[PDB]
Amino acid sequence: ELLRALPRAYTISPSSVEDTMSLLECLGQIRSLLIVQMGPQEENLMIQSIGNIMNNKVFYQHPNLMRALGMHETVMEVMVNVLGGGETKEIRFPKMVTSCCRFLCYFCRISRQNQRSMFDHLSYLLENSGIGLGMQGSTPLDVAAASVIDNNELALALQEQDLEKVVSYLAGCGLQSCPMLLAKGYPDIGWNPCGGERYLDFLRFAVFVNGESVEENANVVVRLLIRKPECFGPALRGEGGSGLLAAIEEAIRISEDPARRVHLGHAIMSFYAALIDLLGRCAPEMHLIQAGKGEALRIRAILRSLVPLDDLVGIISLPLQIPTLXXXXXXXXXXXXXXXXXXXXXXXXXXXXXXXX
Amino acid sequence: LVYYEGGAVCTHARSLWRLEPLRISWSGSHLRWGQPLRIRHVTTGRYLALTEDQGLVVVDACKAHTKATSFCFRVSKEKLDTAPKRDVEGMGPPEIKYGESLCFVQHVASGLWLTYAAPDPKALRLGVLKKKAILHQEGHMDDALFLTRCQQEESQAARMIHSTAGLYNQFIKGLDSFSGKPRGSGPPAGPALPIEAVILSLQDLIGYFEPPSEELQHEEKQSKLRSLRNRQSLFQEEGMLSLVLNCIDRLNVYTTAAHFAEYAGEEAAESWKEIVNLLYELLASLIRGNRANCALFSTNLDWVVSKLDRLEASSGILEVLYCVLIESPEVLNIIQENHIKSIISLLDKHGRNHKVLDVLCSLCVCNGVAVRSNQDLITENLLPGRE
Amino acid sequence: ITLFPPGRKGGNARRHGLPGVGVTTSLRPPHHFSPPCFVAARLSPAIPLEALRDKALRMLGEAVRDGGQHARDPVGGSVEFQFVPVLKLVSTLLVMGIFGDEDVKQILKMIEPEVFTEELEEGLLQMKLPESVKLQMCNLLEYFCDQELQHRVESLAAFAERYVDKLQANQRSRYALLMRAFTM
Amino acid sequence: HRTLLYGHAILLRHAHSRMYLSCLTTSRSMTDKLAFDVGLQEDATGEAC
Repeated sequence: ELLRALPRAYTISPSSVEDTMSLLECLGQIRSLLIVQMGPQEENLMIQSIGNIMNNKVFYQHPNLMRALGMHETVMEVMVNVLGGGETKEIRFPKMVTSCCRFLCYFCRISRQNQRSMFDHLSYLLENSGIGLGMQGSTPLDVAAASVIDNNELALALQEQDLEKVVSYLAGCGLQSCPMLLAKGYPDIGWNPCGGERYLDFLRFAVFVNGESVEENANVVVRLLIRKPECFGPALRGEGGSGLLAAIEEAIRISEDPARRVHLGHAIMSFYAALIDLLGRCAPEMHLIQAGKGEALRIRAILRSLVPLDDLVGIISLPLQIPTLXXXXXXXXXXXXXXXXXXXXXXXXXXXXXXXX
Repeated sequence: LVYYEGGAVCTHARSLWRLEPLRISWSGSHLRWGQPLRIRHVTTGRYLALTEDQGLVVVDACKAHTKATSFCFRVSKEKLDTAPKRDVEGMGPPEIKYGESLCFVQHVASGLWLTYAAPDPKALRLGVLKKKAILHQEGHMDDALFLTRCQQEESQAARMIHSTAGLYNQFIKGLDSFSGKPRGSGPPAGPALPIEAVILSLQDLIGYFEPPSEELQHEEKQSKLRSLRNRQSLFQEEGMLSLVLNCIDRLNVYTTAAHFAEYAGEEAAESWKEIVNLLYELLASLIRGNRANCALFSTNLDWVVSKLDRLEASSGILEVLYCVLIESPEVLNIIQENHIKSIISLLDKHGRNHKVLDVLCSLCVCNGVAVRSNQDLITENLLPGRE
Repeated sequence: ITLFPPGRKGGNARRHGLPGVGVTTSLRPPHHFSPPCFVAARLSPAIPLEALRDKALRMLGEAVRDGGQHARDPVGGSVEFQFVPVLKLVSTLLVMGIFGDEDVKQILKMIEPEVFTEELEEGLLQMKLPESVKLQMCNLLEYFCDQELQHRVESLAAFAERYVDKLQANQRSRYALLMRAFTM
Repeated sequence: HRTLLYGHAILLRHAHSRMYLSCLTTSRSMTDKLAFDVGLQEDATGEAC
C-alpha cells in the first residue's frame, strides 16, 4: 500500500503554500461541481475556476504535481459530459468548451511528459472534433495538433490509423455544403472551404516536424489522399475546372462582386494555399533519399503529376494590386505566395532558364 | 411486401416462417427435397403468394389459392427427374440436414426462381440495405439460404402476440363502431362487444409478466430477469404498447360512465372499471424493468400526467409515473413546472399519501447527478404556508 | 516528525503508538462555514461544533453502558437502531477532522480498552453485534489505517529531506576537495 | 506451378508478340492528371510490369 501510495506523494518548498491552498480550493470546487447537473451558473463558476487556476503561477513551475493530481483527466471528463450527444447537443452550452480546450492546449504546451499523456486521447478527440467545430474558438482539433507539435517521437511512433480518419473526414467535407453558413447570407456554394482547412492544418502539423518531414507518415497520407479524388478541389478532379489559375481568378472575381463575416474567395484561396503547402512539405526532403532509392522518385513523380508546372508561375504572375499608403485583410493576401513558392523548391526546383521569369 | 433486412430484425419477431405441408396426415415428417410446402408468417397471419402484378406478397388465407401459395425446396436449380412425389408413413431418411442445407426457393407453378431483385440504387446508400424480393430467371449465385432454426418458447410468444393483436383490434373497432351514435332504447350495435375474452386475456397477460420472486437463488433470479426482459423487449417491438394506450383512450373519454356507458347500453357499466384497471395494470407490468421502454415514454409524459382522474383507476397511473421516474433519467429533464403543481395538487385533493412523497423524492437526485431545477421548484411550491 | 515514538529504555523500543495523532503537518483547505442567515453560491449553515462533539462522545459512553447492561428494551426499539446513527455521526465528525487528540482518546478506548497507553470494561468489538453496525466499525478502522499511512508518509518525507541535504553536502565536499586540485 | 494468392504480384506475357504488359508514362490526356495508358514492352526489366 505504501508502494502504491508513493506516486501520489509530493513535496513542496515553503513560502509558496498559500498559492497551493488556492489551487487546492479551486480543484475541490471543480471536483464538487463534477457531480452537479449542468447549468449556466455551474458553467459560469467553472469558467471562473479554470481562469483563476490558470493564473495561479504554480502551473508555471511544477507540472509534475499537476500530473499527479489528475487535473487533466478531470477536465477531460467535464468535456466528455458536456460534449456528449448530438450536434445540437454539442452546440448546447456552446461556451466553456473553448475554455477546456484552451486549458488542455496550454497544458500540452507546458512541457514534455504531459504531451505524451494528452496524446493517449487522440482518437476520441478526433471523432469529437468533427461535430465539435461550432463557432470560432478553441477546438479539440487544436488540442490534437498540440499533442504532436515539435516531437519527432510521438509522431511517427503511434499514428497507425488516425490519418485515415482525418482524410475520410476531409472527403466527407469535400462533398456537400454545411448548413450553418447557408442559412445566413450565402450563395449556397457547395464544398465549403471553411470545413477542411483545419483538417489540412492538422495533416500539415503531422507530416512536417522540427524542419524535416517524416517519410513514412508522408507516404501513408499520400496514399490515402490520392485514393479519393474528391478530397482535392473540383478544379483538380473535375474537367470543368483548370488547375489553380482558373480557380484563383474565379475567387478574385467573386471577391470583386458583392454577390457571386467571411469572404468566400479568401476562404477558397486559403483552402487551395493550405493544400499546396501541405503537398509542399510532403515532398521528399533534402534529395538524399532521391539520390539512391526510387521510392522518393515515385513519390515526386506522383506529386509532379497532380500539379502541372507553369501554374505556380502563373499564380505568382497574377497581381494583387497593393493599396499601400492599406485596405481589407481578407482579399488576395501577400501571405499565400510563400505557399506557392514552397511547392516549387521541393518538387520542381530551379535550373537556370526559369530563373529569368 | 417482403424485404431483405439485416440487423436488429433477427432478434425481433418480424422474421418468422412456418412450413405447412399439403398433406394433413404425417405433417411432421422429415422434409424431402422438392416437396410442396406453404410459408406462413404467424404474427401477420398471411401466406406468401406470387399473384400476377405484385410478385412475392403476403396475402390472406381466404384469397390464397394453392398454385401460387405452394413452394418447395430444391438443392439444385437444374431440373431433376419429375417423380419426387411419394407417400411415406414413417419419418424416413432426413433429406434436408440443418446447418448445411443451402437450399433454393423454386416456386412450383411458374417454375421461376425468386432469389432477390438486387436493385442497387444510387439513392439510399447511407441507409441500411433493403431489397424487395422478386423473381429472376437466371437468378444469382450468392443467395446462400442455409437453414438454422431456433424458434423455442420465443415462437410460442409470437402466436399469442398475433392472437391478442387481433382481439384488441376487433375490440377497438367495436369502440369505433358505437362512439358516434347517441344510444336510445333498444339494441345499440349489432356485432356487440367481446368483454369476457378481453378481461381473460388481460388477466393472462398480467400474469405472464410477473416479476420474479425475491426468495429464489441469485442464478435463477438472473435467468428469469433476462427471460422476462427479452419477452418484454419483443412484446414492445411488435407494438402492443401503443395498442394498450389506444384501448385506454376510447374508454377514458367516457368519464363517469353511469349514463355515459349507457351509450353502449348494458353489459358495459359493470365491466368498465375492471377493464380500465386491468389495462393500467398490464401497462404498468409491461413498462417496468426495461430502460428502453421507459425512455420511449418521453413524449407521453404529458399523457400520463394530465389524466389524474377521480374515480376510475387511482394509484394505477401513479405506479406508471413512479416507474417512469425511477427507471429513466431522460424524463426528468422535461418535467417542467406545471407537472409539479399537478402532483402537489394530487396530495391536497386525494389526501396524505406516502407514494406522492416518494414520487416527489424520485423527482430529484436520480442516479448520481442531482437536478437543481426540480429541487428549487419543489421548494418554491412547498410554500412557507404550513397547510 | 519521527517514524517510531521517542523510545525509552534504549534497545527495548519500537512500541507502535496510538493512531490518529495530530503531529502530522499535511496541506488541506479549511471548511468555510457560514452563519444561518436563513435568507429566503451560499455556504453551509453554521452550528456550534463543540457541543455536538461532547454530545456524541458522551452519548457514546451512555450507549456502550446501555449495551453492556443488556436491557430488554433498547433506546430506539432495536440495538442496531440505537447503535448505527451515533456511530455514523462519530465517523462523520472523525472524517471531517474536528476531533482532537483528547477527543480521539477514549473513543479509541471505547473501541478496545485492553491494549492502550500505559507505562473490568467491555469493548464494542467484544460485544455481540446484530450486523450493519459492524460496517461503521470497519469504516472507523479504515480511517485509523489511513491515519497510520499518513504518519508513515510524513516521517518518510522528513527523513528523505534530511538525508538528501546531508548527501548534497557530502557531494559538494567530494567535488570541492580532490578532482579540482588536479594532481594530474 | 504455384497457386496464385490475393496480394501477390503477377507477370503477364503476350502470346503472339512475346512481350510483357505494363504501364506507360506518356498518355492521351482526358482527365489528364489521372490518365496513364497501358501497353506492351519488349523486356520485363522494369517495375511497371
